[PDB]
Amino acid sequence: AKLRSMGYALTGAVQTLSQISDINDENLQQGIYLLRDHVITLMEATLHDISVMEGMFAVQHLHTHL
Amino acid sequence: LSQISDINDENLQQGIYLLRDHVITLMEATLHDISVMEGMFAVQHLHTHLNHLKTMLLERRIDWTYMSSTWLQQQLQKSDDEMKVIKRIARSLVYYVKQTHSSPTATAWEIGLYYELVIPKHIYLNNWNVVNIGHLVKSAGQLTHVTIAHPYEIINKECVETIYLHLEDCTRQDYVICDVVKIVQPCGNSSDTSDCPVWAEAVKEPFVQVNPLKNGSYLVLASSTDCQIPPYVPSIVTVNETTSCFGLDFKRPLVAEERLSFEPRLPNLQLRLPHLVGIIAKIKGIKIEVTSSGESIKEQIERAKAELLRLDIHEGDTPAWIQQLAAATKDVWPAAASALQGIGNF
Amino acid sequence: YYEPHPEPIVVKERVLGLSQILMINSENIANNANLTQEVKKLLTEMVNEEMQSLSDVMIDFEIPLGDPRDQEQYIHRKCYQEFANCYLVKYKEPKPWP
Amino acid sequence: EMQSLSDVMIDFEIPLGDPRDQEQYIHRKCYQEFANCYLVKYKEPKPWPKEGLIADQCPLPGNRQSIWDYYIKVESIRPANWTTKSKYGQARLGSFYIPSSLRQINVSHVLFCSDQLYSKWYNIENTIEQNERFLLNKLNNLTSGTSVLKKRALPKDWSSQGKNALFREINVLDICSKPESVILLNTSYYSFSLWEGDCNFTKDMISPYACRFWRSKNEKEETKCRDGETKRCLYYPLWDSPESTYDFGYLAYQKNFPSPICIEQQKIRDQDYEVYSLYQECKIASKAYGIDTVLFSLKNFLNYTGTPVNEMPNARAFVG
Ligand SMILES: *[C@@H]1O[C@H](CO)[C@@H](O[C@@H]2O[C@H](CO)[C@@H](O[C@@H]3O[C@H](CO[C@H]4O[C@H](CO[C@H]5O[C@H](CO)[C@@H](O)[C@H](O)[C@@H]5O)[C@@H](O)[C@H](O[C@H]5O[C@H](CO)[C@@H](O)[C@H](O)[C@@H]5O[C@H]5O[C@H](CO)[C@@H](O)[C@H](O)[C@@H]5O)[C@@H]4O)[C@@H](O)[C@H](O[C@H]4O[C@H](CO)[C@@H](O)[C@H](O)[C@@H]4O)[C@@H]3O)[C@H](O)[C@H]2NC(C)=O)[C@H](O)[C@H]1NC(C)=O
Ligand SMILES: *[C@@H]1O[C@H](CO)[C@@H](O[C@@H]2O[C@H](CO)[C@@H](O[C@@H]3O[C@H](CO[C@H]4O[C@H](CO)[C@@H](O)[C@H](O)[C@@H]4O)[C@@H](O)[C@H](O[C@H]4O[C@H](CO)[C@@H](O)[C@H](O)[C@@H]4O[C@@H]4O[C@H](CO)[C@@H](O)[C@H](O)[C@H]4NC(C)=O)[C@@H]3O)[C@H](O)[C@H]2NC(C)=O)[C@H](O)[C@H]1NC(C)=O
Ligand SMILES: *[C@@H]1O[C@H](CO)[C@@H](O[C@@H]2O[C@H](CO)[C@@H](O[C@@H]3O[C@H](CO[C@H]4O[C@H](CO)[C@@H](O)[C@H](O[C@H]5O[C@H](CO)[C@@H](O)[C@H](O)[C@@H]5O)[C@@H]4O)[C@@H](O)[C@H](O[C@H]4O[C@H](CO)[C@@H](O)[C@H](O)[C@@H]4O)[C@@H]3O)[C@H](O)[C@H]2NC(C)=O)[C@H](O)[C@H]1NC(C)=O
Ligand SMILES: *[C@@H]1O[C@H](CO)[C@@H](O[C@@H]2O[C@H](CO)[C@@H](O[C@@H]3O[C@H](CO[C@H]4O[C@H](CO)[C@@H](O)[C@H](O)[C@@H]4O)[C@@H](O)[C@H](O)[C@@H]3O)[C@H](O)[C@H]2NC(C)=O)[C@H](O)[C@H]1NC(C)=O
Ligand SMILES: *[C@@H]1O[C@H](CO)[C@@H](O[C@@H]2O[C@H](CO)[C@@H](O[C@@H]3O[C@H](CO)[C@@H](O)[C@H](O)[C@@H]3O)[C@H](O)[C@H]2NC(C)=O)[C@H](O)[C@H]1NC(C)=O
Ligand SMILES: *[C@@H]1O[C@H](CO)[C@@H](O[C@@H]2O[C@H](CO)[C@@H](O)[C@H](O)[C@H]2NC(C)=O)[C@H](O)[C@H]1NC(C)=O
Ligand SMILES: *[C@@H]1O[C@H](CO)[C@@H](O)[C@H](O)[C@H]1NC(C)=O
Ligand SMILES: *[C@@H]1O[C@H](CO)[C@@H](O)[C@H](O)[C@H]1NC(C)=O
Ligand SMILES: *[C@@H]1O[C@H](CO)[C@@H](O)[C@H](O)[C@H]1NC(C)=O
Repeated sequence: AKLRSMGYALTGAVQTLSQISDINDENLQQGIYLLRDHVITLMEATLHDISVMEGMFAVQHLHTHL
Repeated sequence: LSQISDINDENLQQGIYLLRDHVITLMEATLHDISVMEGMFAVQHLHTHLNHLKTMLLERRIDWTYMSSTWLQQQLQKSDDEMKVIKRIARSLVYYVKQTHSSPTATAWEIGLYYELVIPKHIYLNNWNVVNIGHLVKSAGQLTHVTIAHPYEIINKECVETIYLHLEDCTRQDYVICDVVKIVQPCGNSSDTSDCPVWAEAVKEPFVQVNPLKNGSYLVLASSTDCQIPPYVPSIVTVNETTSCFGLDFKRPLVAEERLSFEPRLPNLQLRLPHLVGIIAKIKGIKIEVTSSGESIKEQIERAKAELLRLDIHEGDTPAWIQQLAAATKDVWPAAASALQGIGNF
Repeated sequence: YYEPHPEPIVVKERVLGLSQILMINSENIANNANLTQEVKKLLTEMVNEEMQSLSDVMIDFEIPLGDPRDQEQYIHRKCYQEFANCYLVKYKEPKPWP
Repeated sequence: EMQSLSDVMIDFEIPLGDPRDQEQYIHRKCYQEFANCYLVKYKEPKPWPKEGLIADQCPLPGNRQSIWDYYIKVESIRPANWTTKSKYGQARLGSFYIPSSLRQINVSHVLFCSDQLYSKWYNIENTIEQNERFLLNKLNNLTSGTSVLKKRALPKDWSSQGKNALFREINVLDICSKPESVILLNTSYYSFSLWEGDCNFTKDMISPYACRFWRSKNEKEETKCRDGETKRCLYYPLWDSPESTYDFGYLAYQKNFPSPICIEQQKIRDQDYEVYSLYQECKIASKAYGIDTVLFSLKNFLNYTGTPVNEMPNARAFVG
């Protein structure tokens, strides 16, 4: 047994945009439009505060975040 | 029950079964990580754990930190994915909290936690809501909206087969949970299909309905034609170029990329209605059952006949009555309807 | 017509009921972490703060199971948490360091 | 934390394309795994020559220093007939001993993964994201299609045509913090000695510490026992012990008093090193064979020795 849901991929079609700015386009319609590319994010880069902390202080800060 | 393993017994029934003996747990034994930390680093790690626990309990959730997964799975006998679902939906109750010792340097406390674990019988992932659009009918002068009472609320389609679900006694704990789920057949006029009741209702003319669908098409049901669209029968409409129809702008959709579909495909169905259905819906003033999907000609007719016969000719509204007779006779004997219309206007 | 229903649907079979008792004791924690008498105060404050806050919003419910005081596991674990490493030695007869 | 989250959530299909095909996913994944990882090739295989290292610029125990791993202590108690020759070969007791593992004859390449050798363009005061862009541009500007760095990138010590465009030069105190890096990568051994005898420097030839040699030579090496020529016997060392002073050659290197310092060079390796970037190789090879394969292939190369270089402490992550 191995579960996986098609709840967001049920219809067999998808409308996609190259740019978030495109969503404002007047001649669109009410509906769901997906930005075409995935956003890719490292946590090391995102959390600056832990970068300048040291030892167990760094560790406990991250724990509070996670 | 003497063991958790006993919950799986086939000759049980749907109910609540308590494990007979209390699970006893020391936090010092559970939290290994603090045991190797020293000074205020230890203290602050515990503070984070305690504050988290409190947060879970306020939301009636269970913090699984204080119970062995392997032990639970080995008692329950369930797959990895079933355990995910079980652990998502389970709920907690605090029935007591008690300080047992208090010194300026030392404390002790006790907590009584009650848990209710739902055990799944089946889990359904690829689901559709029903929407009932019906049809319009014009009968002896009256516009009528007609609908079938379907015996299911959900359609499911995991792989190839499509299943029609009736639900009872449901709640939401993240997911939908139901006590009772009966599989049913769609409607039809045959032994193998459901004999569902048909409802009619009188409606005001002109009738226009236009629903913008999310994929960019429009769902139309209208008493009148525009942009070539047939009246009375509903349809899903799409245009290649923006135009005005029914007083509003049908846009061209954005191009979409294709994917594997899970859309249901219901059986078709032919439905016969009484000749005077518009009159029957009218004199009730309410949405009324007129037929069943399967029903014989004879049973369908003997339904409103005595009622309809007792709408007899009266001294007070003869012209009005004659005009209704002409509307009723038009389709049957046109040559009699024109005559009755002339006498009526006289 | 139809629209998606993204959320899963679970059919119930049965419910299992459980009772768990959690026991907390700051001295056990303070021994392992080599805490000083000053930090033992901080630990004791911090634990009472969290426990008292929970206590202040929750009423008491009767649960239809037997009393924990009658159950072995309760007895064994309570005696342990308190007395595990406590011992009494008797001299043959009373003789001090000279 | 991650496991707890994993345990309550099932998988859902989302109708977009595979991340593995997307450049941002490829570029960021190669970075997170191989940003600072480089392979150096010797012109031909030539080890560090001596087992004994004279390096008085480092302070002695009595902060911690990495070179104290290789420090030989002087012990007052020894067995009967004990000699340094029997244990440390030709090292001077109270200095440093370089193991045979660091001196392998056949080692042709040095693989390292650390940021500590970058030239001034790199600053830890600047932001992670900026330092990323700066490196990413430099590795594009210093490479043409392959993963080989242009000679310009190297320091002058490793190549004639080196202009430090990526890497700084190794200095005299780098041995104390980063021993292995020097022993593997230095082209020449330079001594720094305050030991009476070296460069023929006699105690008369000097034309609180002042003008003095740190360690003077004694008459010989000897031991004496008392009917117990086994376990515990008094040892008389061939040189003095620095325990009492411990700062002398450090404080001398920083010039706080004048002293008779001795420095001699000894060539080891030709100044014609070649350098490859594993980050650039990951990007490039993933365009042909896809990232899943390249990532697994290059991860195994970081474990060529049986210990993965990327899990080592930053300063000590150098392997032949
Ligand atoms: C916005 O969203 C909406 C949806 O919410 C979109 O509308 C939907 O768009 C779909 C297209 O992507 C439409 O599907 C298409 O339907 C066509 C019509 O299907 C009917 O006619 C078929 C042909 O019938 C004639 O010919 C046969 C002999 O070949 C004779 O026997 C008949 O008597 C006729 O003469 C027929 O096959 C279909 O029958 C199936 O459906 C009905 C119910 O509708 C059932 O009663 C049947 O049992 C049958 O379903 C079963 O069997 C079929 C295989 O036979 C299986 O596929 C089913 O799963 C099920 O088991 C209908 O009577 C199709 O012709 C058209 O076919 C294309 O695709 C197939 C492959 O799938 C190719 O092989 C074909 O060559 C062709 O390319 C396609 O299926 C939906 O109808 C429509 N939905 C609704 C409710 O309107 C809307 O467009 C979206 N808009 C935007 C902007 O995105
Ligand atoms: C790993 O590899 C790195 C190189 O990347 C290496 O770092 C270099 O190490 C050497 C050796 O210490 C450093 O050179 C020495 O610098 C001394 C300080 O320089 C100042 O003074 C000179 C002029 O005196 C100025 O030009 C300069 O600008 C500075 O202001 C300098 O005193 C040394 O010079 C003496 O030693 C050399 C040895 O070859 C000799 O040629 C010189 O003429 C000079 O005289 C000698 O003095 C010593 C005692 O001081 C005496 O013993 C000897 O008898 C004299 N000999 C003669 C002929 O008079 C020398 O230039 C170099 O700067 C470092 N470079 C970097 C980048 O830091 C590491 O040491 C290597 N590590 C290991 C362990 O191998
Ligand atoms: C659900 O499905 C049923 C079954 O199809 C629908 O009811 C049927 O509707 C059709 C179409 O209107 C009717 O067809 C007509 O049948 C007569 C002959 O009927 C006699 O012979 C039948 C032989 O099988 C028999 O079943 C009939 O029995 C019923 O009626 C008797 C008498 O009242 C009753 O006692 C029984 O209990 C049954 O109820 C009966 O003995 C035929 O003469 C008609 O001919 C006209 O049409 C044809 C074709 O156009 C044409 O060629 C001729 O010239 C003539 O114009 C016509 O074929 C059928 O009688 C109905 N059967 C039943 C059981 O009602 C039902 O209405 C559907 N429900 C819904 C809600 O849609
Ligand atoms: C109303 O229904 C119409 C069906 O009668 C829809 O028309 C179809 O629309 C698709 C859109 O993808 C067209 O596909 C395009 O085809 C051209 C080249 O044509 C050749 O290739 C296609 C299949 O690729 C084949 O079907 C044709 O016969 C040709 O051999 C490509 O250049 C495009 O990229 C695209 O693939 C169909 O060809 C077209 N079929 C028909 C029968 O018209 C119409 O879009 C619907 N319109 C509205 C208002 O909803
Ligand atoms: C609380 O304080 C005690 C006492 O200092 C700590 O225990 C001590 O921990 C060290 C490191 O683990 C032990 O030293 C090592 O012992 C082994 C076995 O002899 C030896 O191989 C090593 O060379 C080293 O000497 C030390 O023996 C041990 N002392 C005692 C009395 O157990 C403890 O870790 C502290 N813990 C916390 C979480 O506060
Ligand atoms: C790095 O290489 C070493 C040596 O080949 C690998 O160590 C072996 O791993 C297997 C797999 O479980 C063990 O059964 C062997 O006993 C190990 N042998 C030795 C000599 O260690 C190691 O798995 C590799 N590690 C990584 C992170 O790549
Ligand atoms: C080193 O290489 C030589 C020449 O190929 C060979 O004889 C020797 O066995 C190798 N030894 C080691 C330790 O690799
Ligand atoms: C004196 O210095 C020279 C330098 O080349 C060396 O060859 C010689 O061995 C030294 N002699 C003594 C007695 O130290
Ligand atoms: C891999 O093998 C396939 C054929 O199996 C070939 O088309 C392809 O060019 C080869 N090389 C790469 C980089 O995929």
